[PDB]
Amino acid sequence: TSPVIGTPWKKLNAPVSEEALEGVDKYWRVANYLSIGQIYLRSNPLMKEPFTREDVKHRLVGHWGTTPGLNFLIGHINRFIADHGQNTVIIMGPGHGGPAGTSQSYLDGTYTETFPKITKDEAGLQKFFRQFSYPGGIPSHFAPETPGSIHEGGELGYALSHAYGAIMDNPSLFVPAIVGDGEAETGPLATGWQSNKLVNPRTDGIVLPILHLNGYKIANPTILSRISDEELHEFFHGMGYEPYEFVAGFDDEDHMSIHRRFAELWETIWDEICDIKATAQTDNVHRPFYPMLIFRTPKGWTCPKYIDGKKTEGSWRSHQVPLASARDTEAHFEVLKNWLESYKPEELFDANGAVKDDVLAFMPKGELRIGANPNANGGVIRNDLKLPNLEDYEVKEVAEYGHGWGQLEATRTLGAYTRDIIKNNPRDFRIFGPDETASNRLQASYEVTNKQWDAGYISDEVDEHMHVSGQVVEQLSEHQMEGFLEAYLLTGRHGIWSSYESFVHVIDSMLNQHAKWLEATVREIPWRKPIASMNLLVSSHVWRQDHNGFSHQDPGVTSVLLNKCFHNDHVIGIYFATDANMLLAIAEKCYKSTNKINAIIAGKQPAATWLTLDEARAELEKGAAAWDWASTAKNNDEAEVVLAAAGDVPTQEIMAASDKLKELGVKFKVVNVADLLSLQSAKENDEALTDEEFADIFTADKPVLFAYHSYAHDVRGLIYDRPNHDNFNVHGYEEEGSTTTPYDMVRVNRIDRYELTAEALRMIDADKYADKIDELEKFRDEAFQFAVDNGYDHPDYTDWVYSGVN
Amino acid sequence: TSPVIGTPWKKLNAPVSEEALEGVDKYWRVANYLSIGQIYLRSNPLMKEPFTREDVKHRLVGHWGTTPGLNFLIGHINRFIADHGQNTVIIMGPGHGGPAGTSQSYLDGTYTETFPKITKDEAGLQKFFRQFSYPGGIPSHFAPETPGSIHEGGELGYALSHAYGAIMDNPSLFVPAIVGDGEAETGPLATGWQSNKLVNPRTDGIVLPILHLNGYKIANPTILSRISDEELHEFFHGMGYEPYEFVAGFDDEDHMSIHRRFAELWETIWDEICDIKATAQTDNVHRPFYPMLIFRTPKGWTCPKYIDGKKTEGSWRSHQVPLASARDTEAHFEVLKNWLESYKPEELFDANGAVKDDVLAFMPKGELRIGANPNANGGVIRNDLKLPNLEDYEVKEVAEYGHGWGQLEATRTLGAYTRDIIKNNPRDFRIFGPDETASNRLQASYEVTNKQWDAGYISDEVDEHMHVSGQVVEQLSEHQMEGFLEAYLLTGRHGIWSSYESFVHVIDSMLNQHAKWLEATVREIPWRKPIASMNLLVSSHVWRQDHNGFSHQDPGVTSVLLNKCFHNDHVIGIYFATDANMLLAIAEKCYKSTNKINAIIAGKQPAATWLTLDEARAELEKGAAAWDWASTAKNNDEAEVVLAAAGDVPTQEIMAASDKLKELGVKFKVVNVADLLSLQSAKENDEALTDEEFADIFTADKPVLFAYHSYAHDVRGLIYDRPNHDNFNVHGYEEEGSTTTPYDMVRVNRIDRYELTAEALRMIDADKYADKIDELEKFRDEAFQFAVDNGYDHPDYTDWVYSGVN
Ligand SMILES: Cc1ncc(C[n+]2csc(CCOP(=O)(O)OP(=O)(O)O)c2C)c(N)n1
Ligand SMILES: Cc1ncc(C[n+]2csc(CCOP(=O)(O)OP(=O)(O)O)c2C)c(N)n1
Ligand SMILES: [Mg+2]
Ligand SMILES: [Mg+2]
Repeated sequence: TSPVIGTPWKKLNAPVSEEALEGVDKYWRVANYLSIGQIYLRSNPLMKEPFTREDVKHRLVGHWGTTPGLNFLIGHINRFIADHGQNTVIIMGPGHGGPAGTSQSYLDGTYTETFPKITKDEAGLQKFFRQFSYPGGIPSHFAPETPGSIHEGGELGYALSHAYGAIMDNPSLFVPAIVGDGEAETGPLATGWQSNKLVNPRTDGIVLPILHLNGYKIANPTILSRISDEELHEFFHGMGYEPYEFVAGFDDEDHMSIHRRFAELWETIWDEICDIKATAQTDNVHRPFYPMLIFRTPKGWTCPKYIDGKKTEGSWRSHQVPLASARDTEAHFEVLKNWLESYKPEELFDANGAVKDDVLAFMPKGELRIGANPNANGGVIRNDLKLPNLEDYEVKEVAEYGHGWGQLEATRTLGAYTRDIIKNNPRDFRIFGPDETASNRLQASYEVTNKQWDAGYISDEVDEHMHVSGQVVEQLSEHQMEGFLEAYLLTGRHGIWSSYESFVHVIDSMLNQHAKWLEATVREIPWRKPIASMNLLVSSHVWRQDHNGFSHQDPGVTSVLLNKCFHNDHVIGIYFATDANMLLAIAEKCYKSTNKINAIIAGKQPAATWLTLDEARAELEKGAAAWDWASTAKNNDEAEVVLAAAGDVPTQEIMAASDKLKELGVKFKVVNVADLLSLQSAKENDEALTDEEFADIFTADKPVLFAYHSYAHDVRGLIYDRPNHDNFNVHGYEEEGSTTTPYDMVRVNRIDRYELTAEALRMIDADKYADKIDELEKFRDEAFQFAVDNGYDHPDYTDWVYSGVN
Repeated sequence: TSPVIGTPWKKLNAPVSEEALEGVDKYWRVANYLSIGQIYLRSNPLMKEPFTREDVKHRLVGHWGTTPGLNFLIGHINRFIADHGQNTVIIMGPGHGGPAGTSQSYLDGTYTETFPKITKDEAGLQKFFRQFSYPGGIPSHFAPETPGSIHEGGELGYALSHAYGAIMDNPSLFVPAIVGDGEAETGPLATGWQSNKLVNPRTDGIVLPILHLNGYKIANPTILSRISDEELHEFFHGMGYEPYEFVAGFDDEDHMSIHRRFAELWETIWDEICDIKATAQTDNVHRPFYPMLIFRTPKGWTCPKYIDGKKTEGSWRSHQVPLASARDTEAHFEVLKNWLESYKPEELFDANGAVKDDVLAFMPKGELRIGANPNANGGVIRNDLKLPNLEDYEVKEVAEYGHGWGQLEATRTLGAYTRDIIKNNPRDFRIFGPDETASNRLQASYEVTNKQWDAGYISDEVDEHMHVSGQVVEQLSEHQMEGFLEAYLLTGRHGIWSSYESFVHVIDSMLNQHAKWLEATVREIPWRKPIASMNLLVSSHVWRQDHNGFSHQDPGVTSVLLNKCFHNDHVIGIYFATDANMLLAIAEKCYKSTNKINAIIAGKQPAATWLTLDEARAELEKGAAAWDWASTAKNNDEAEVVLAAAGDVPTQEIMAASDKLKELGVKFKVVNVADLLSLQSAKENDEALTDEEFADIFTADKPVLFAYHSYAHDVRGLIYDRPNHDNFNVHGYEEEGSTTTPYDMVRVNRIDRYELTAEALRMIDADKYADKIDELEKFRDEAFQFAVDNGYDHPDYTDWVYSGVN
């Protein structure tokens, strides 16, 4: 449960004191000085004479175009938090403005507790300057290593979705989301603007989107800054926002006047926020107009105006680093020296190098600090879910009528399980889906909650199961759901989100970024506590896209996911749900897990059920297991072939092929691989099953016929080192598909039961079984011709049921 | 060069005749009848008695929620084209409305020329009805098999970028881009709205975005339809559009009145289009307000109102298929029969089943038809580029001073080459880049063209190289560039686009879709002529992300790309530019190629040059080649190890390791793999090099040490079948990185020269070379400590130059 901190939504009811604004100005100066020292300095932080080119870093790496504006905003936000005691977490959308965040963490004090070696004196200042973007130091971007960070910012376009996710079910949290004007050009952010139609002011917090309209991208102006101001205000007001505009730094106005003006504007916007919050207590049915700030400043606002006769301040030339070589020429070093002295550090630092007390006297303290805020470190907030007992949802007909019984839809069991999880954990668990929950048969959750929808309502005939507050969020944008869920987990909550398989690639970048957030966390960041796992239910897979066809059949998500399994981080888990019971075991494991990305591939089509819950759990605790009941060989030596499968449709095809093989006297073994990553090399992955266990499951001499869900490429690239890998004959998706009957789909990919039977015969004796192979190959064509002639699959294919059903 | 067709931008200067609107109404009726027959009917197309449940398809597959609105729009657009003779290509954003497009193709006649077996009579009508979404038929979506299609519509959010790309450098082309309201929620489309700031009305065509605001997604209402109309108009006017609104079908108004009203509204919008075009001839500096149409209609507009007491028309329940089982119950069959008879097909079809002449008397003819428009079939327009002679750009210092000379930046040579290509081919070649052309060192193109930018201008100090018309387009959105380039190629033009490596994943979906467009084209669509290849210059790769760090280091693009190499389609090419000359050869091959996706991975960092242009061409014509000069073994038998590399940084590390090995007397071979797909299995890929050639390059017994750019997983999954695959020891990216010196980057991934030397020693004799291995492993740590202490890489690492430089 998200905690309430301080006194949320209080109006100041007084003008901002002059001492507070003096503190803000001194903070801005000292923060800019630290941001410059990090990029350029390495030694002699206080410029004690002699200050020479020796003290400049050899390789100048970093960004400065956005840093001073971020320092300005952060200083004013710090004054605001100190005055009001608001629960605040800052989303820094331009993550390349890393020095701003690191400077804030150093100034508020949190960086010293987090890293004790960086003291608050001259030596600590020297280390702090040196370590930025340094070999063995800290990253340039606003990184997980930085206290008070929940958004990396490497990628662009996910600041707004992250802010809105952070405020969901968090009524007392205020999130100022700083957005780069160039970042606003990205596709994800343009639809993230429209995310105020899915949050309720009473049940959720408040997001204040601060558009950092500095004018330029890297070597390019931004579209937003160059269109007319009337167009900008009209555009923002068309998306349910009330635009306020602040303009500074474009003339010779004194800095203290700028601080006064921003104080007044900020207090006005805060008054509208408090009015919205107070209104939401009584009326929360009709959507308000959330204010948003348009912050127009020159890029690299405080840097020297001209360098080599080139306009630097207020241009794109200041994005990465002005003074690209301040160590190679004397004129550049003099420019840098004057730039550093312009902030007058002699009055900002005491004799010992500590920032003077009166500079930070206005700073917030305790839990209120951005660095120490719990919503930044979502691990400490996180509490484990209350999970319903699993046997309540087990499919018991398997244990009575035998394996392979029925035509159940696999995902409905997960739907019921998640419904009861929501029932036990309201306001703490949430389901996302890009318009596809009902298609993924997860609608069982609607019995205990509603779809959160804050746009207009028209009629009851079409608005079933929607409400202003709910635990289900839908919007046709995978970026929205991914960002929402990542932010939701990063703040300490839990959730799951489901999608079509081919469309998960839309968020291939996003997943990667989260993986990078986890890999960085597990390796070198002990103080960042574990967060809940990100659960992605991939459904409506390639093998059953009847209505859509070729455009919707892309199983390549696994190929992307495997790229992130290195160095025993275990941040990735890929699970294949053979049936409903296997799905239950997988989901239970995933919901108990932490610091992982769990992709559960389950089909929504009517499929048989093979395992009991105990059997499924036993298979899952190893990752792959031999089905003793399905096999005909009592020992490894007897088997003439091993049929291994991963995925529901491949499992069905393998079992159907096994039935035909059993009529021919073939001794074969049957293996099901629930978890893909268990097949990884033992010495590479300690959690992966050992080579001895692998050899026990797959005998060395016996050929192995593997039927796989995704492309065979990723499996073959995974088992290269394993014993008997050369005998594996993997059959996977082969980029063949259309709108056609289910038998045709598996036929054109050579994964059907008849082709699998012919393959298993060929690994034994093509010469002995030549006639049978000819008959099977003829029958494939005859069955396809039957589907063409009569419009549906063959009675042989459709009516087939396993011989073990009682 | 894009041709001029008909009489572009003519005002009608007369009211629409009543006979034309009668024709439009009859067209709408017959098109809806055909769309229903495709989804439901299997036989007896004209409902000749007896009409029973036998004639209904067993498996009802398709979409109807968007079909009638598309039929309405297409009928009115057809009347418009017939009246004005405009050059028009329709982008159908809701691609799931396939029956609309197929019905249009059948009605205008083009489908009969394209597929002669589908005659225009009762038997042809029966075949046309049966083949939709059928085994051995045609896909459900608006597919490449459908004449007059350039956008699949499978994925959502790329209609606007495709339209804007289609109109670039096409002054006479008018593109009505139909956009689904649910599709407008997607991230790519929200930023595609802002694409009118990058097109010039004089030099480009006109896009008319038709927002198909039918209200609902699948089982969910849309955000756009539920916000207030004032908000909608304000939002669209804030993005430089003039919104016109049409509302129909929500009451009992007669259909003919709806047709009259839409005729008047369409003519008004066309008058504003013609005014904009006429103005652009004299003044094209200031941006106009392009009109856009908001088309509010009930979803599944003409279907029965209620089915099972559930609101079907005007709801989300009609998205895929109303009457989900019209074959299983008599009441459902009666509902379907009445639905079919409501269109009165008895007067729309003659005795022989041909659509009556007076129904299509208003139709356009010849090249003007949407099916027969050349801009739909971009292959016939396409003409080969005028390529400058290659030796003009060869780096000649290699042939004089020896291999490995210099510190040139690889991509600058490509910059000069593309500059001269633009010079020879203006208005036909175009460069795209998500704000990264100057970072990718492609700015040499600015000497002959400008960045196209139609937003406001402020000053010359910051607006260098921008102009209202240019051959370079920049906007911080990879979706924009990918869609622009795909549409540009699909209409017959050529282009290239460059990007950071980690961010190509942002368009992982888009690439896949284009691959699907190509694979479908090469296999079964002969009448679709080849289009220009899509060239993606991947630069600023993982090994040299000094400023950004861990967030920007993701080489997984190759893993996605390999998933699309099946069945000898050869739609994918991955090339690794070792140096400038190799890059020139690669680019020449790519620019001459057709129907491919070519990913050229070249580094922007200062790197040595190894090959002459003839040598690079010789290596490229095989894909992998043995460097005879670098090797020490004259024959395959002598070598104790083979050092193979793919990529510039891996090549540098391999050569540096070879220099250290040569001092120890080791006989080794050196191999460079320019093209990855040449390593694919010979029997799988006919273009891939044979197993005999592979064995010649890599001897069977000798161990092979492979240094790879991307993850080792994809390489190992590619060479499973090849001889001596078990001896390969691939070293690739291992998810280790930060902001640090270049030596550290390759050190933490165990791909540096010292680790490679130790590895190559270990494949020979760990026991003999134990002391040398210990010394190398100590030296790695000492060199990293030097970088930590002094801030830059070791003099041993930095100052090293190949021993073959004269
Ligand atoms: C999708 C994407 N494309 C490109 C980049 C490379 N990049 C890093 S920072 C940056 C510029 C950011 O522009 P803007 O939003 O204007 O930021 P600011 O001016 O505040 O630095 C770019 C393009 C990226 N991070 N993400
Ligand atoms: C990114 C993405 N997510 C999901 C889908 C699945 N899908 C196919 S059609 C469709 C509904 C389209 O909605 P809308 O734009 O309102 O279309 P219309 O009402 O005209 O059918 C969806 C969600 C998709 N094609 N692309
Ligand atoms: Mg900016
Ligand atoms: Mg719609």
